[PDB]
Amino acid sequence: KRPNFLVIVADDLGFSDIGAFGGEIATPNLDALAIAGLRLTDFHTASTASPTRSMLLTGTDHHIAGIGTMAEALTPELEGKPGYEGHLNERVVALPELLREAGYQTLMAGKWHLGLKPEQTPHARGFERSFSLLPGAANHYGFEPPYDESTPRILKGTPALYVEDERYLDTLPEGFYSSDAFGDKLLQYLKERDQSRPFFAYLPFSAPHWPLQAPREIVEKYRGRYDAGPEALRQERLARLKELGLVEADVEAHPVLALTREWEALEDEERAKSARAMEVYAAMVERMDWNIGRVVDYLRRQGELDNTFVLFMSDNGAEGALLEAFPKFGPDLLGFLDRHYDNSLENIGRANSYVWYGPRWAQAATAPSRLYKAFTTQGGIRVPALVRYPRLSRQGAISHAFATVMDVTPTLLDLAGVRHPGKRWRGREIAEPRGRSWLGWLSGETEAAHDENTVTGWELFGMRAIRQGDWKAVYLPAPVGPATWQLYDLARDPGEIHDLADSQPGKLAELIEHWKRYVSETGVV
Ligand SMILES: [Ca+2]
Repeated sequence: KRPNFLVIVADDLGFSDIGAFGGEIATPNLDALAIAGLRLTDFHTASTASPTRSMLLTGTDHHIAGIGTMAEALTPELEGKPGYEGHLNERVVALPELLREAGYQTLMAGKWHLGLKPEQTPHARGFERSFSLLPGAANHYGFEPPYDESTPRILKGTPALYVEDERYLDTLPEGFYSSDAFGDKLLQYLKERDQSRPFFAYLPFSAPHWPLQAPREIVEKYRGRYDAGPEALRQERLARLKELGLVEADVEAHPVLALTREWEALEDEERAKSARAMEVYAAMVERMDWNIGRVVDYLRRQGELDNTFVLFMSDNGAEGALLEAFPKFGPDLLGFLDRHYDNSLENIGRANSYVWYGPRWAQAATAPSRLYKAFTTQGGIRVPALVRYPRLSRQGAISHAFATVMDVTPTLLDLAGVRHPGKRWRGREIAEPRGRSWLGWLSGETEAAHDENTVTGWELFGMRAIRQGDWKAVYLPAPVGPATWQLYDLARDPGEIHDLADSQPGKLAELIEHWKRYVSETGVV
C-alpha cells in the first residue's frame, strides 16, 4: 500500500513558536502530530524562501536548481550563470514530476516562489491541481497598494498574483485570507481526489510572513500576552526548550544583536505597537494551525492519515529584518506606508496595515541560535520540523540527528517505490540529489541518515557556511560580521559563540577545502 504524502511548510515561522517546540502560541493540531511523531532539532534549510523550496522539491542545492540567488536580487552580472535563472530550472526534475508519472495525484495550495511565468508555475512543474501565490509574499487579504513609479520595490515585487492551474486569477473571493484560502483549496482537492490512488499534497503557507495580518477574533486571544517584551519572551522560550528536552540545560544562548532600542528604552506607545505586532503574529500561527487541523482531521476521518507521511517544517529562520533598513526595498518605504496604510495601534493586523516584528522578537524564537533569516548562522538555517508516520519505528521522540531539506525528495521517492531517474529526464541533463533518504534512520536500522564525514554547504548574499559532521565554519561580511571565516563546534557550542579558527586552524583549513568543492560542484558565484 503506497503511502500518501502531506508536506506542510510554514513561512518564516520560528524554532520555538509551536507549543511542542516550546512556544506559548496555540498550535493544538501541530502539537498532536509532533508529540506522536518525531521532532527534529538539527534539521536545516537554506536561509530564505525560494532557495529552500528549490531544494525541498529536488533534493539538491539551490545554486544548481535555479535560485543561486533570489530572483528579486538578480544582477546583470549573474545573468547566464547556470543555476541563477531566477526560477526552478530544467537542470532539475521536481519531486511532483516524478511522482505524477508514477501514479500519484499531485495537489498544492499555497505560496510557490519558484517562478512567475506560465512555464514555471506549479501546473507546469508537476502539479495536477494547484492554487498558488506565485511571488514570495503578498497582502494576506489581497489589499493592493497603487503600483506606480513611487511604489517601494518590496511592494512592487509582492503583488497578490494568484493562479489556479493555468488560470491566472482576475479577482480574489470575498473573505479571502491566505491561510484559510489555502486550507479551503487543499481540502477541496482532497475531497475531489481519486480515492483509489495515493496523493502527494503540498501545503506551503505564506503565514506567518509579513505583512503581519490575521483575523481580529484570533488576535484578541493574545491581548496582553507579549506586554513583557521580546527578551522576557526569549527567556520563557529558552526555559521551555530545556524543560521539554529540545535543548540541553547547559547550552549558552547567543547574545541578542539589534541596532534598535531594547524594550525598556521604548516609550509606552512604541511598546504597545510592537507587542500588538507579536500578538498578530501569534494569531497568524494559530490560524495556520487551525487550517492544518482542517486538512489533517479530514484525512483522519477518511482513514487515510495513518498511511500518510506527514512532514511539517518552516522554510528558514524567523524574520528579524527591518525592511526600512534596506534601500533596495525603497524608495521611502516608511513614508509610503504612512500615506497608504494605517499602522496605528488599533488597526495593526488588518488588511490595510503593513508591519513586521523586527530583530528582537525574531531572536526570541531562534534562541539559543545566532541571528535569524537570511544569515548562514544556525538562526537562519536551523528550523523546526516534524515527521508523523506510524509505520516508521522512530516516533514519539526528539531527535538531534543532522538532517536537511535536501533529504526530503530522496526519502519520499524511497517511500513511493520510485527511483530517481539518474542524470537524464525528458530528454535533458538533470542533477542527482545531494541529500540522502531518511528511511534507514526512521525505521530504526541506523541512528542517523548522515555521519561525522557528511559535508554540506550554504551560500547566499555573500554569506557562507560549510559543515562536516558537527564542525561548521561561517563567513559573514561587513558590517554583519568580521569578513573572515569563523569556526564552531556545534556539539559543544550550538550558539556559535566561541570562534575556534585560531585555536583549530587545521580543522578550519579542512573545511575551507570542502567549501571550495561545494562552490565548484554547485556553481556558487
Ligand atoms: Ca520564508
